[PDB]
Amino acid sequence: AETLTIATVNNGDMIRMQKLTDDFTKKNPGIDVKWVTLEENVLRQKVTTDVATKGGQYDVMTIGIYEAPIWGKQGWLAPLDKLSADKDYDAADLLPPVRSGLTVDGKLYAAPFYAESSMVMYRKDLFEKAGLKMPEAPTWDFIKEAADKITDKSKEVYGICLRGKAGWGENIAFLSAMSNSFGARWFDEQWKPQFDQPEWKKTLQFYVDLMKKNGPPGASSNGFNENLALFQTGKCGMWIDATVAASFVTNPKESKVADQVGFALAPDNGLGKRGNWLWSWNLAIPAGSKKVEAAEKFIAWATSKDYLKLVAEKDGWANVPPGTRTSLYANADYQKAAPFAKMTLDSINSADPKHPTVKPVPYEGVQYVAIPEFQGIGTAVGQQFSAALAGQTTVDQALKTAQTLTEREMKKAGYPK
Ligand SMILES: OC[C@@H](O)[C@@H](O)[C@H](O)[C@H](O)CO
Repeated sequence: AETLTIATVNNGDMIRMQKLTDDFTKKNPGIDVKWVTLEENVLRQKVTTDVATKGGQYDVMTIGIYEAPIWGKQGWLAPLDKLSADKDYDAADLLPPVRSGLTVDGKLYAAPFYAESSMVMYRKDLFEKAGLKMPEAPTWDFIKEAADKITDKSKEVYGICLRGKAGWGENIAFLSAMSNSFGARWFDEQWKPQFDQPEWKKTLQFYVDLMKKNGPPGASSNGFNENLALFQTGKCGMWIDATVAASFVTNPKESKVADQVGFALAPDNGLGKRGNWLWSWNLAIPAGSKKVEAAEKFIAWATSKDYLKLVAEKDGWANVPPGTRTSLYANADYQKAAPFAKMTLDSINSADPKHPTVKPVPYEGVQYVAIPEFQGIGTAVGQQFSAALAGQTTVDQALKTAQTLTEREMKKAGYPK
């Protein structure tokens, strides 16, 4: 009777959902589902276009915690009021930092499919061999020291892998969060960019030096999913990235290293911010959809306690989508299955998008800046920083250009207001 076209990202938990929709259609027999599966940079571009232009291409959209409140405030998204009121759905069980990030003027504009922070994943075996112990709360100087000791570029072992692929939510997510730990900020309180200041220089130079010495070849091509593969296939001593990866790297069905993974907090520099981030991937409906009832039903199915149970039954408790529900972290079976759960939740809770930086800022967001202009600005700055990583431009030149383009775009948009 109704068919939903759903735009989503090519991440593992979504690929897994695509295999489980018979459960949805069995429970909702008039409703079928088809997919448009895209890399995250491209998803963002296509969904933004669709939603802004009322393109009608996607009935359900996979969107981030960045987009949800912006688009929600603008009137571009249908409110998920039926979900918010539904007893079995139990929206109160959604983690508060996550639910609150998706809510505007008392209405929920997207439902979280999974959420995450960031942390260090490392190879226990390679640490033991190098004579190293990972502190629970490492510094960046320790990470640098460790990476230098583990690299064995002859045996295709890189001491560290980090995001290098250009994109507002790819390399820029990682670098922005890392910069906070170095005492940087994107903007001062007058919305002047800060790429010409010492803390961004320190961050970017630290990153480029680290990656040139100890990272994989062509890292400027590696996003989240390429790094996940490098880590899983045993090529990476340490990877500092999304907590969602923890289940994937410890699944022996897809990870050679599954029994050798350790976890520690995002690294810092003793400045008072660690820079662990807060992200969620969410499902949303365009305002003015003529398929709201069916779309609501799908979103409720995918983001319910029952969906977690469905995945647990099929693939094991460790492999459910993380970070969305108090009841998941309270579940003894999940805790037994997922040794990374406590640190994941602790990190989701400690992430501080309200106060991301050492110096006060006019924006919110750890790894992004919560303004509508960020997609375009972050994309352009991501291209500069990827070029610096690749040795195509100097670190200093990349920062000069980032400063100039950001000034240009912000003045064009009218800041400060
Ligand atoms: O969930 C893993 C990634 O899709 C996610 O970390 C995104 O890169 C996001 O942009 C991080 O803020």
